[PDB]
Amino acid sequence: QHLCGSHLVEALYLVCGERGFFYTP
Amino acid sequence: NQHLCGSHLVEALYLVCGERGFFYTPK
Amino acid sequence: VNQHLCGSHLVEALYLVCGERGFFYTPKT
Amino acid sequence: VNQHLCGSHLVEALYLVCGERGFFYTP
Amino acid sequence: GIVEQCCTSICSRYQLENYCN
Amino acid sequence: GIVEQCCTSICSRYQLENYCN
Amino acid sequence: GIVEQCCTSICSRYQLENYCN
Amino acid sequence: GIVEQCCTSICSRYQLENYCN
Amino acid sequence: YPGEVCPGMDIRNNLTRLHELENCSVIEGHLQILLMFKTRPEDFRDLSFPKLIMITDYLLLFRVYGLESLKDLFPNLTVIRGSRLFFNYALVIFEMVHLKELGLYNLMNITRGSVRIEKNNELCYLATIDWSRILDSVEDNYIVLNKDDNEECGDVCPGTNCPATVINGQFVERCWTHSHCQKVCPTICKSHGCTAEGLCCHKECLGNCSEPDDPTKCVACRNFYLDGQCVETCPPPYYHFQDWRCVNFSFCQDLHFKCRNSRCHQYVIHNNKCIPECPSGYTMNSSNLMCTPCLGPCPKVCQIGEKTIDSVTSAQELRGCTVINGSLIINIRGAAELEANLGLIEEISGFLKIRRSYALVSLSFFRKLHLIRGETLEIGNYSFYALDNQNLRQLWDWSKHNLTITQGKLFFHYNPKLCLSEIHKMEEVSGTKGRQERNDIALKTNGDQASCENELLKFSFIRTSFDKILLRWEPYWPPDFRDLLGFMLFYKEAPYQNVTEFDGQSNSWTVVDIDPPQRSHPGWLMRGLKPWTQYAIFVKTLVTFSDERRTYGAKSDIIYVQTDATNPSVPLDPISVSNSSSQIILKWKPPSDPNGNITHYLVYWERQAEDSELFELDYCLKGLKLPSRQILKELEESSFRKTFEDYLHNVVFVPRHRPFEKVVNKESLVISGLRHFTGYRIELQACNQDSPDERCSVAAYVSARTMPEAKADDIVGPVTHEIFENNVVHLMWQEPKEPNGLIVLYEVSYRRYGDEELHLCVSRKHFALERGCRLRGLSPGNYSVRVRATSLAGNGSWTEPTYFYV
Amino acid sequence: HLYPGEVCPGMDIRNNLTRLHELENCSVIEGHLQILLMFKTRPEDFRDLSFPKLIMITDYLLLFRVYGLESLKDLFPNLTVIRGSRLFFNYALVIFEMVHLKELGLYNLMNITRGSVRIEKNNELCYLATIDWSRILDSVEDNYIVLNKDDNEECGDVCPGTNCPATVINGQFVERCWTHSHCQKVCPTICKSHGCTAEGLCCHKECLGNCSEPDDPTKCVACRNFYLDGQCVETCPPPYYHFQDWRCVNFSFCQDLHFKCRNSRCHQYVIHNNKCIPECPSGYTMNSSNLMCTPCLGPCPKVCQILEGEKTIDSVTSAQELRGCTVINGSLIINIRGGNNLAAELEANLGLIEEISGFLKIRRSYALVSLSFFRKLHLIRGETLEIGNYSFYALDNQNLRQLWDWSKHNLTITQGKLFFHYNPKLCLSEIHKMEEVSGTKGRQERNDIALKTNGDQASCENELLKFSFIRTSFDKILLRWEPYWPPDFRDLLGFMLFYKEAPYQNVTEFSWTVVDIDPPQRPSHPGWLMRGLKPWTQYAIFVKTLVTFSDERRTYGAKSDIIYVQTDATNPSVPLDPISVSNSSSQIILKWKPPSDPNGNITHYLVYWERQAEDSELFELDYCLKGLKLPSRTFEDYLHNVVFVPRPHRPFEKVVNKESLVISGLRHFTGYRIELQACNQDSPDERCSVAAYVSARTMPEAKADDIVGPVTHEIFENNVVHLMWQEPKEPNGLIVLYEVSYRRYGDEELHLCVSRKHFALERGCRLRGLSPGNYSVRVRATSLAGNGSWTEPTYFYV
Repeated sequence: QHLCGSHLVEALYLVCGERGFFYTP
Repeated sequence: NQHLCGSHLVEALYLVCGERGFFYTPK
Repeated sequence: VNQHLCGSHLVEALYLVCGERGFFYTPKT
Repeated sequence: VNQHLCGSHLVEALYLVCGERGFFYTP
Repeated sequence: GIVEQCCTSICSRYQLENYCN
Repeated sequence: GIVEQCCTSICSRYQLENYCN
Repeated sequence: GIVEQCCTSICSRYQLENYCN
Repeated sequence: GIVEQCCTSICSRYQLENYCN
Repeated sequence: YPGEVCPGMDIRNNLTRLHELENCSVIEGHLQILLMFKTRPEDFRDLSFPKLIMITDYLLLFRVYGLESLKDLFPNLTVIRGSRLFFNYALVIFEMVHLKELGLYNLMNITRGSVRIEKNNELCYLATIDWSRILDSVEDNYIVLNKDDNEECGDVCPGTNCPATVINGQFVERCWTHSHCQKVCPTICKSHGCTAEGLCCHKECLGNCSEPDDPTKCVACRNFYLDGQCVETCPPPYYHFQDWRCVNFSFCQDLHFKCRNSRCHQYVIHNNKCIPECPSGYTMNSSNLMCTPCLGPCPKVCQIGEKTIDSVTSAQELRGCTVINGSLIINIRGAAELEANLGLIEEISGFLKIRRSYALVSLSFFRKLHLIRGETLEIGNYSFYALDNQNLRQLWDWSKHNLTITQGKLFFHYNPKLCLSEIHKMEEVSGTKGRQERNDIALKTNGDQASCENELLKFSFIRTSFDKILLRWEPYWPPDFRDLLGFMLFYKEAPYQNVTEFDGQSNSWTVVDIDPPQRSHPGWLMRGLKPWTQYAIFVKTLVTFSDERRTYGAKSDIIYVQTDATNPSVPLDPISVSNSSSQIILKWKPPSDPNGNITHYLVYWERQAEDSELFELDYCLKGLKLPSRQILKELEESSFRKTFEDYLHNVVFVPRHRPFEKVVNKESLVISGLRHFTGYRIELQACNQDSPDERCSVAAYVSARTMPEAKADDIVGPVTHEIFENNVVHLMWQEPKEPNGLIVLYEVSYRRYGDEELHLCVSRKHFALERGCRLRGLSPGNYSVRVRATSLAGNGSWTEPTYFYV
Repeated sequence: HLYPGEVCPGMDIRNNLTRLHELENCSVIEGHLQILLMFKTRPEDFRDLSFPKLIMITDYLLLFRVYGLESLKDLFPNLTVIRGSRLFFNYALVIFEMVHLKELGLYNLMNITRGSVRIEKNNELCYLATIDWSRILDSVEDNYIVLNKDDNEECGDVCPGTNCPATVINGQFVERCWTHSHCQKVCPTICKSHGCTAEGLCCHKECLGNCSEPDDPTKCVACRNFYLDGQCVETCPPPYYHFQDWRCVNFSFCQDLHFKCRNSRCHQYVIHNNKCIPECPSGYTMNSSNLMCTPCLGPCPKVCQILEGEKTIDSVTSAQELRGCTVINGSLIINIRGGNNLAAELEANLGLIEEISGFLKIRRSYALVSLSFFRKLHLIRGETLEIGNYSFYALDNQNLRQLWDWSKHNLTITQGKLFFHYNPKLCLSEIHKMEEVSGTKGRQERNDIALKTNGDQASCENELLKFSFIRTSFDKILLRWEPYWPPDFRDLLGFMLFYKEAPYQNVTEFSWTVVDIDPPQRPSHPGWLMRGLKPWTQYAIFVKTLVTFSDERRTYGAKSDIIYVQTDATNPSVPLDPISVSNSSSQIILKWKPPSDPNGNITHYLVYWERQAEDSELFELDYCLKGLKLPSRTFEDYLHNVVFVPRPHRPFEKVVNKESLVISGLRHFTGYRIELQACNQDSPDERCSVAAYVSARTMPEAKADDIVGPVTHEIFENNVVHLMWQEPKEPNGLIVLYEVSYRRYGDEELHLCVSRKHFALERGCRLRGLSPGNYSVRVRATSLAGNGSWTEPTYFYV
């Protein structure tokens, strides 16, 4: 419940950032 | 990004590190 | 503790227990 | 008559066959 | 014995007096 | 997708690293 | 390790204190 | 120090990684 | 249009993929720039795509750090056709930091959709944008949480030049950047576009044009594009494609073939359009892609050619499919949802396999299966494969169900509860008597727990009552009569005539255990039935199998029995309303339990006598207000008893009347010829039998009163009075003999000249004994008499004023 | 006491009573008594026939189809104890298919040393439930008394209570009676089997059942251990050897018995260990001169041959003939079609055997938990293999768990092939261990050892899984366990998760809602989430592995230990049973029950009360016009889903620990609005349920409606009187009207109304048309409660 909204994308960027975000190729 | 201060700091450390571990010393 | 502590819950509880003194968390045993 | 005799039916059939002379037993 | 003769197979009236005096 | 995993339900760092390359 | 005590199993404050600096 | 660097000043992911095992 | 067609794409995580747009002119899709973090403003100042002109679907911008202005990214974007809208939005800019101005000065028209701009804390230059001059629906825009409504950041309109119009009530200049104006065409150039002097272009130009009134110079086409020319419709032999251009048959066929052998939008031609799919009632042909009307329903072919089934979701894509152009290997490790998604399949192009499916008692859900080619054969050249099916009992009702396999052997192994008789029926139904080989079907593993010996049990006597039914069938005895533990009686209501045991493991199949007969036919009597209901009943025997699981049990064919009828239930909700002074409308509801075919309804109505106490109560006093109206344990027990008996036998022996109406085919009635304001008691019954001693329910009571006459409480008749010598008046009046029910009393208001209107009450007893009223001691002068008849309906009409001089 | 009578060897009686005379002098029977097949007999043939001498039976008593017999009390009135050395199908006393029999009548029968009692198929038999077998049989679990009259009807029982002791059977005391005339004698619990006299004095230590003079071996009716010259003794004194486990005989008797067999057709007795044993065990051979058998200096076992090499074991009496055997020249098939355990007796009878020339077969043995009773089984030669060239056979054993204990046991099978089928609790690990230890690995073909049937209801995963992440929430529990991979990854087919609610810690192994988890795609911890879980409830969860046949390999899957995790608390449910009654004008009693779903340990209750505002229309309505009956009282989520894809202050108080509330300081006969809530958390951001509403009004007082103050009058010239009385500004709620009852002296009395607006606007009431005279006016105020006291009569003159 704490992670949804802008906090979601911020946290998801924290756990990543160099690997990037997967997308269907 | 805006600075997180408090338990959010250790939450961000855990998110960034994960299983690698970290040394959190507010000395 | 009343319930199981894992991941972010574990690190947050360890933070609250250790306080200002600080701690180190290395899950990889 | 011929039939599968077993259970109390077998006892009744065997008593119809014999009982005026008695059942056999090893002395 | 006897039951294995009469309930499994079929006993004729000849096979029954073998149990008789 | 991600919203039902993390906001509606409980999600941990495992899901977040799952959502990355 | 800490996980084998508090994650897989249960813990209390006394043995949780052992991980502070 | 962690506390002043990430409380009085904004912190980047690089700063957090330098204090990671 | 110098440039490619550029099917829609997205760019993430860096600007390295941004270079893929270098040789591009038009986007035949959606363009997404999102999730960009490791970027700096130095990475965007030297990057531009002037060749880009128009976008078909939409443009999404979301979380691109370092971007400050789009005026350099897209200096020539002009049209957002919006064929497919991202959440009914054609342009979304969400959560951009460092972005300060739009900069899309060439954006002119948006065919459909809306614009959402939100959470841009540093974005300015929004007050100088006239969305009504670009969009066609400005009431759906959602432009909030920006810097304009939170602060007062500078908005430099290059007046000195930029046109100024009114948005709500004030004239504000319209401009895009600090150096560009929002061009407004003359009102005559509604959609053609205007040149430097502001002259209308061709009828097909949209947005901008190099030369006015020339279809060969339009920057964007309003309707369709072809060979550098904008046309209103595609001439033959060109079909409209993607609602914006024209193309011949060769390219559309090439796209279809490319989709045939790939992962897609298999393209078809219909009404001169390469729509993604044929609409309802149509089907493509092999020779031509025409969407000819196969029929309302169509061969619904679904492409896959191997796929496993394990849950409802894995079977969701199979819903509505009729032909599977592949193979099915269903492995449900778990019923109604299976019959919902599947069961419409008629033909499978390959092989069908059932493996270790725990929760499938039978394959009845495959209702419409009729044929299988089996062109692709499972390993071992098997078309139908069954293995380790635990609870599977019956494949299909082969009495009616037709199934044919074009080729392929049969595999049946390790099915504990599948009677071998069904496997035998497989080859006689599918015509595969000699298509198999040895060891193809397991003889010792199939049907290890099935007493499908079914010694035909025939019913001998059936007696039916309105609630109880008694059955009697021919007794059965296995060769060893001790083995018959007892019968099991099954029954369940069967409105249809096609019911066999088909349920999961679950079933209703109300079962009652019957002890074996004491050695008279066994029989059994039933309780708690529903009258006039069809029932399905069959009997099976419970026996103890021998060492080699030789059950040799007995079964009874499913019989259908229909219990007789009885007196029906009470009709529901009888409403009686007075729609007129002499008319009553009666309406009711059908009975809960018809208990047979209802023939008619019985209705009674009786006049209600009014309260006699009202005829004797005085209302002239105070109180004038007028109310207006398990098994293995038992098997082992039996075997233990039998074993002890056998041991003993071995050891011991040594071988040396009221007005009524019959409502038929109706639920309402109308009653006429009833006095006004007359109470009535209504009796209503339902009957399912008319000639032979009608079966009817109990009486249903509802009370009704007719409407009172509006001219029944009015007093009619000349009022005659008598004067005494001492000025005493005797008043008599003729009451309305037919009043609204009854008249409680009369009100008299007399006023002498020069005085006020008095009042006086005459009670029923007073009116009877005095024949009206008797006033004594009258003051000299001229009086007046007015009498009003107050009935249960209310006050009536006053009498004529009786003037007399005293 | 002595035994006046002969040894009287056990006999059989058939078809007529001509042979009953042979028991005329029999006081003890050294064998079995079988009276059966009595067809042409009438009840008048048994009244005059009795055998009071008979006391103790060694083996058993068989009664089968004896027509015309109604009671055994006239037959064996002094039958006390049945030793049961040799049973009849593990039963020491059987009454099978007895017609016309009504009651047993063995009132003097006390103990049955070994065996059980089976009474079956007697439709006329009563007085069965009225016997306490516990004091008769040391173990009653193997009794079988069904298909009788007592359990099929309700024939009456006459108990000689007035005497006969009553014993509780399951939860109630019932009388123990043999017949209507005699009832089950009960001895004090102190002397369990030594017996008691009539007065309760305990008999001798060697006495059994009954005795005459207590504490005397010479006065024991039945010897507990041994008998010699009318003296029950602990052991046979020298040189008297033991005989048949009940008496002692000298060397002359054993010698004579041995010699009578040589010159006859047998049981040629020998002597060993101070006993006259028929045949002494393996390793001993008996000499030519003396009858003592000496240990040979070689391996000479006692071989027990088999009739046509096929012996079936189904009962104790079928296995006791194998007692003392070591080598069997035949094949044993073990078939205990039971439902009760017999390993205790089978261990004693069997288990001394080593070799088996034939094969071993287990068929339909329902109660065999394990084959451990073969204590000394080493070799199975299998010379005469079972059909199909099988040496070991196991088929349809509903409870076979372990074949042996391979850690400490040894085995060797020379020939033949194994066979296992339909063993629902014998998993494949034990079968493979046996096939490895025996040495028959390369002997069986396909389908010799069934894989689906063997141990399908068992669980011997023998490999451990660990939960790497446990997380709880309001209604959801998230789990992840470490990946598992057998040698071939294609063998694994998924994980089955079993979870079931369990408030208490103690939970067994192996209800149990099952969830299927697909195998992970090949870090990648499989994991699962549960939804629809009621809060604040402990749950027991474990995970199981699903694998393939593993016939060529030896993969047995894995399982995890049971984990107990409880979901967290939340908002509780609506508090239940709200009632609001007033016991006093100032006190309101409130009773409420805790909510249906506490959803956490309830801490304290929250309640708020406040005064309602009365209806405005109550003040501007006419209260004497007839009808005066006064009532008595998303775009963000869409974008995130599309973009990201996964790779493959009212008065109140805190009521604590109390359900009953009384509220003071309240206005009398005035309603109040009460809303009640339950809270399971108080200090850390107090969490409470939704408000439960209730309203109540206090009962009225007795003096609020009464008008206070004297009556004031004013009169004009036209004799029009305005009357005044101060209203009770603090009434029972409010006053709706006033009644003016004025009378003329010597005349009738009239009444008039004073409504609220009439009194307020007209500064009171004004009476018009009042003649001169002495009037009397009493005023009553009608409030929402009722009628107040009338004012004093208003005496005035106009």
